[PDB]
Amino acid sequence: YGIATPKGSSLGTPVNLAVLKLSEQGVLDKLKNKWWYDKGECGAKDSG
Amino acid sequence: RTTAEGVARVRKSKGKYAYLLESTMNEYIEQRKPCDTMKVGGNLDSKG
Repeated sequence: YGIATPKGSSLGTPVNLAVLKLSEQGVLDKLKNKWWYDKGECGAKDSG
Repeated sequence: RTTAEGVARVRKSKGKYAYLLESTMNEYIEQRKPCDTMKVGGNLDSKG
């Protein structure tokens, strides 16, 4: 899954440095841990 | 020290030492002699 910009736009490079910064900081892993599990109607499903 | 010393501690410590490393190295050591490692768990973070 990728964030997509139109061809030859000015936002192609600063978004591309944003996603890799949010991956090395683990903010993408922090969010995926939170929207699948902490909003999860099933409780502690990994622990079972 | 390096990756080969991490694999050598797994063969020596007889199931008392786990070694966390890349998923592309965790499969090739599994598929190579003396065949003494396996890949447990899922991929924790994602890289490329």
